[PDB]
Amino acid sequence: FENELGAQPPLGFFDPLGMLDEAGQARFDRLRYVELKHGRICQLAFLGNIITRAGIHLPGAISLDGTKFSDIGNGWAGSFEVPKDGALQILFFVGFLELFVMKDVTGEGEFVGDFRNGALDFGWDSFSEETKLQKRAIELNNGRAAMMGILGLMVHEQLGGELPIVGQ
Amino acid sequence: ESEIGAQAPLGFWDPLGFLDRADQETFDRLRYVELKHGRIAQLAFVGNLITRAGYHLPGDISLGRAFADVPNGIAAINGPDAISTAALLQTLAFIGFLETRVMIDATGESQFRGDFRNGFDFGWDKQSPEWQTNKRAIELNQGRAAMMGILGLMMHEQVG
Amino acid sequence: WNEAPRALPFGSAPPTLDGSLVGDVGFDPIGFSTAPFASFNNPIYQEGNFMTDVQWLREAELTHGRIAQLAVVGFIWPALFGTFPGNENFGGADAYSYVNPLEAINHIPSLAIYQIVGGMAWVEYQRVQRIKEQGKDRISGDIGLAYPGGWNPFNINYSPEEYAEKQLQEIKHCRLAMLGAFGLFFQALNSGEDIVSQLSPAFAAPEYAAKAGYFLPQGI
Amino acid sequence: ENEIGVLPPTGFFDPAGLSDGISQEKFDSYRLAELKHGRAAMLAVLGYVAPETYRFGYDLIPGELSTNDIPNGVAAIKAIPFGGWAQMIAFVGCVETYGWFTSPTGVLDLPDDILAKRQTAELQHGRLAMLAFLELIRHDSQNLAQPGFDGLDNLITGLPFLY
Ligand code: CLA
Ligand code: CLA
Ligand code: CLA
Ligand code: CLA
Repeated sequence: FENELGAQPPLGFFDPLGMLDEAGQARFDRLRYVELKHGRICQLAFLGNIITRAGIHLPGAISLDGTKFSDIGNGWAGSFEVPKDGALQILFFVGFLELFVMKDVTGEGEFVGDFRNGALDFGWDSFSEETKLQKRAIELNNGRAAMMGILGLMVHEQLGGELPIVGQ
Repeated sequence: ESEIGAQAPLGFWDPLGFLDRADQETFDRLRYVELKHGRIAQLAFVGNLITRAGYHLPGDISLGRAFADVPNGIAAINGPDAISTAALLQTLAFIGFLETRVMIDATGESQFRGDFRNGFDFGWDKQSPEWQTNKRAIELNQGRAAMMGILGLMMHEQVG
Repeated sequence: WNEAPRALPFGSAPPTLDGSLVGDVGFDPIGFSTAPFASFNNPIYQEGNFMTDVQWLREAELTHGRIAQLAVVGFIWPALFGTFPGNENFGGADAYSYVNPLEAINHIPSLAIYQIVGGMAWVEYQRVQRIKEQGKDRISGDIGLAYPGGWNPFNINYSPEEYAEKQLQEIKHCRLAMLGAFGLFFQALNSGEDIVSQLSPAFAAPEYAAKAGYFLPQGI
Repeated sequence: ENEIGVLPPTGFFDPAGLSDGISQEKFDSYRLAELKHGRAAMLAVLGYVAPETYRFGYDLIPGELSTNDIPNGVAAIKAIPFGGWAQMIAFVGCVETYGWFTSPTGVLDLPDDILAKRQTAELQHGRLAMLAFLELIRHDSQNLAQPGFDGLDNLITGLPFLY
């Protein structure tokens, strides 16, 4: 486990709590799967939050009874004006995505998280052996960074203050 | 690991997989923590109910303040118009002294971690085959239910 | 334990000091050198491939000392040579005009603080990488400043004796500068003024003690 | 009978005969109490003086009750709410019952004679600190109950350069 990917040179293998110690293989796979899922979710959330704070909003973001897109605020407090049924619809859609589509529905398991539906490849065998490892790393690490960033944004939103760069 | 604690519709119930690796000492420690939390929870639930009813000890707690003057609930310990900090500290010290000098094992009754006979018992001797098992399934069970109940009471009194 | 070491000639020093590390005189009355200071909860520890305890303490000493060496000049310079030519077209509202060192920390843009913190973090990420990759062969300091093999814009070369002499000078200046920085900070805190405005008044005379002057007519 | 902590100023100092025969376990328990009480007294004497000049500037209750405002001495226990004392005692119990926030690198491995001398010194400094604490709280309570009594002014009658 001391040689798998994620051991970026800056720090190398880094396990301060040492939960791995003695372990089989399902534990490592589950940990990597949850880490990757959190990374993807946080990347998407951070991109959405930054693009909404940038100032540009969808002209078609309006909902029932008009509810002009410019009326909707930002942040956890700024999300308490969307219609209830719309949010329920969004949650139902995401839950459906978790129940179907967002899994390995072919049976190929070259690595954890390689769902691909075995049908929507955008060019995979083109890359070299090392390019696969590089892309998997560049992805995971940007996911970790997005996780930390979105947590900081959410915390400082409620704490009250003035973060640099971003207005707040 | 199938012992007292898995019964009543649902069997071995470990949704989060705490006991995936498991140990004898780890299981014993977790069971003791569960039992102690449950006992304290049921005692606190009974006390909160009885002080909600209206009964109060006679006399005064602090210098010029009767037992029936203090508020009922969370406000008794924290917030304005609460018991003086000195009295609460002394009661806490008494609780600690009794906990550390009364309910430890000083003889060697052993059996299960949490037995505090020290030669004093009523009927836990003559009875032996299985009444121990079903009784313990009661002691703990009730503890779980009363623990949930006291948590709910605190929730309601904080939000209500 | 050995007895009567140079410095504390009536005391004792642990057997772990020995020779080795430059700057060694034997000053260690308490201990701190006979305990596993580099092995207990170290997340970067490597069994059979790490440094010793005394070398770890030397690393800590060098870090604290270099920071203090920079800090002393940081305290003295702005008060005596004037402020930085900055604040032009920056909209700082005389941010750099302040000369009391304990007051400037409340008037600088946050970008400066974050730049400093990021630079320090980058430097010591590099230091951590070097420590991990150098194994149980630690040359102390590292970070690859001007010596052959590492970064060396000026191509500095030294004979081994000259290198040892430079190491001794560095460690002595580190210790003295730590003491000096501590003193400067607390003097300035208690006095409520920078060092120059505290020392310059006590240079010539008080105003209420000086004589009025010379008024004797000449030529009479 | 004859262990660490016997010094020439006296020779045994056991007037009441609280030991007499007892047993080894009882004497060991007594010594462990003498140490714990002494260490607590040292820390208390040290911490009774520090707030007189410095004071961390954090809020116990966010919004009110800043540490800059609460009085020093025995008047603090009335000012601090019960929850703070409960949390502090819980933290100390966490330190004591388990090994948390404790490191085995502080035990050191000094030789036998150095260890004996340092243990005796530790005991003596602790024993002095206990009586120091006694005078301190005596003066504080006497002055707080009725001002002007014991005409010496200010907390900490010694070290007058603080005020
Ligand atoms: C002077 C008083 C005193 C003393 C000396 C003790 C001594 C002891 N108690 Mg104890 N206790 C006391 C009073 C005292 N008790 C009182 C008044 C109560 C309430 C009736 C309890 C309830 C209690 C329980 C329920 C347990 C103990 C346990 C223990 C033992 C270990 C405690 C420990 O590790 O530190 C405490 C160390 C900690 C790290 C504390 C953890 C605090 C948790 C994680 C947070 C709980 C939530 C918090 C209270 C509220 C959150 C608010 C929310 C808004 C976030 C020890 C014998 C434990 C035991 O026997 O171990 C098996 C145990 O399970 N005690
Ligand atoms: C936080 C993340 C982060 C990271 C990892 C980096 C990393 C880097 N930056 Mg950078 N930067 C950051 C944030 C960050 N930056 C921010 C927020 C800004 C402002 C927008 C900048 C502005 C910036 C500029 C302008 C430059 C860099 C440069 C660099 C590179 C060399 C840094 C160097 O050697 O400085 C070494 C710095 C020092 C040795 C200064 C140390 C001074 C003392 C001794 C430290 C004392 C710290 C003190 C104890 C803290 C308490 C005091 C405090 C209360 C004020 C390196 C890749 C340089 C480069 O070449 O990159 C292209 C460059 O020119 N950065
Ligand atoms: C008997 C011990 C004792 C007790 C009961 C208190 C109690 C109190 N102190 Mg206090 N204090 C103590 C010792 C003590 N102190 C010591 C020894 C010092 C010197 C450092 C101080 C310095 C001090 C200041 C400067 C302030 C207080 C304040 C307070 C009050 C607010 C609570 C707080 O923040 O405490 C904080 C308590 C501590 C910091 C004591 C920590 C002692 C532990 C044992 C240190 C453990 C090691 C440590 C984590 C670092 C490890 C080093 C490594 C080499 C091992 C409270 C009444 C504040 C106040 O409002 O005053 C009224 C305040 O501003 N205290
Ligand atoms: C993430 C962890 C965490 C959280 C959520 C809190 C939360 C809180 N702390 Mg806190 N604290 C923590 C960690 C934490 N603390 C740690 C690590 C320390 C250092 C030891 C402290 C030291 C500390 C102090 C010194 C004070 C707080 C206070 C508070 C409360 C703020 C005021 C308030 O809400 O009044 C509402 C308060 C209440 C309703 C009363 C709460 C009673 C507590 C939670 C019971 C504790 C029981 C104990 C843990 C276990 C039993 C005793 C044990 C010996 C057996 C709040 C509940 C302040 C406070 O209590 O103000 C009243 C306060 O003065 N905290």
